[PDB]
Amino acid sequence: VNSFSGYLKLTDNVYIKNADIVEEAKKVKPTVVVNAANVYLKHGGGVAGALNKATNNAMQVESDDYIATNGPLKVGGSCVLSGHNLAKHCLHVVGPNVNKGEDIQLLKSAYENFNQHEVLLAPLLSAGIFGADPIHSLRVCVDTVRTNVYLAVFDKNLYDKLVSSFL
Ligand SMILES: C[C@H]1CC[C@@](O)(CNc2ncnc3[nH]ccc23)CC1
Ligand SMILES: [Cl-]
Repeated sequence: VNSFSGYLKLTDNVYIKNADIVEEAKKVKPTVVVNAANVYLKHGGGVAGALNKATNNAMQVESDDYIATNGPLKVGGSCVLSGHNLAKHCLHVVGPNVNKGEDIQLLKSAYENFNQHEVLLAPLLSAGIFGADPIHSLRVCVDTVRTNVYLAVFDKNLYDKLVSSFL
């Protein structure tokens, strides 16, 4: 039993809710919140820009130190950093950004990072400003993640279409 509330159950291990991931994070304070990161951990917009704003830019400060030490992530890769005031940890995961021409096949590799964590709050990877079809992203999520994932979809209109079209 966990403290995630109001989710629709999609499969044995995947749950979905129309919600702002920022507001969800502050309520549950989960062990792991997933960020829709880029390889540079530049959290300017989308989910990343919103999460970073909620940390008063502390996420960006920590991220810049991480990159200065380690260099960029791989597309499809991830790193674990602090969750600041939102969660214990933030798993920064890089899905492909279609608006950069990046290979959508790497979306499965991106979701594989979730399997290293028993429970996660997460957005749909490569959705929103990353330009991929959120319906496809949901399919890859369900077919790749085996741990317990609670998916927050900000767009109420998008949430309804994802539910109604789910196979
Ligand atoms: C274009 C849509 C793509 C899918 C989204 O779910 C991604 N953005 C977010 N998702 C969840 N909490 C959030 N809080 C702030 C942003 C945000 C909603 C927008
Ligand atoms: Cl977005």
